[PDB]
Amino acid sequence: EVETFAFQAEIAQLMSLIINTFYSNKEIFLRELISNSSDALDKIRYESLTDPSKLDSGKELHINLIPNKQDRTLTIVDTGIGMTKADLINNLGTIAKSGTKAFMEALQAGADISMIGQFGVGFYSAYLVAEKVTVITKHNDDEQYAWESSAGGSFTVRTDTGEPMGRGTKVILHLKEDQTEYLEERRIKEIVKKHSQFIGYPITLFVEK
Ligand SMILES: Cc1cn(-c2cc3c(c(CC(C)C)c2)C(=O)NCC3)c2c1C(=O)CC(C)(C)C2
Repeated sequence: EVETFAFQAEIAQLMSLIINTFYSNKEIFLRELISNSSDALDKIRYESLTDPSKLDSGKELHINLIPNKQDRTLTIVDTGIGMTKADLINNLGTIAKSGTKAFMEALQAGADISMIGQFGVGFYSAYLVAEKVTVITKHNDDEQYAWESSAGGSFTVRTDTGEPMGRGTKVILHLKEDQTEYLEERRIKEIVKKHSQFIGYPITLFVEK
């Protein structure tokens, strides 16, 4: 069963701005997604200090970058806290409402698209390079879910039928035809070195066979 939801008015407006604005510095999408993954990892690591059983679903705390030239997809895998059904539909969207409003007010006031992370809505920078984003997530307190959006004001949430994750999040970016440079080993290495060199978790770039 697939449930369809409309994005909050402010979010739909932000997504339209990210997709239609001419902005060449698209590489910032990777540091934003890596930062979300890093925050999820910080969360589970902190929680595990008072409750060690929170790591029964996996002890390894890492980030995996998986480019796929055949499928034209860039996958970001983390073994972070994951997201519940409530996080995907209500909680993160509620927090994102105030952040989006502030970011759009700042953009009008002279700020550029790269400052998106300061407003906590960095996830949506994925739409600078992706036509569709799929989020596979598993939190200790919930089942495995699949969130998906090609923008256009709506998103879908379904219980994931695929391979079990244990704990964490998989962000699958179905890249735009002209954004294939983000599938190149050399380009990903350069972006990670320039923007994510001090992330406190191992970042493993999966080389294509
Ligand atoms: C804000 C925001 C932030 N993120 C987001 C995106 C991600 C993660 C998190 C949680 C950590 C920051 C603790 C949040 C995460 O756990 N891993 C990478 C993807 C999303 C949003 C959304 O509005 C849509 C969403 C729920 C599909 C994803």
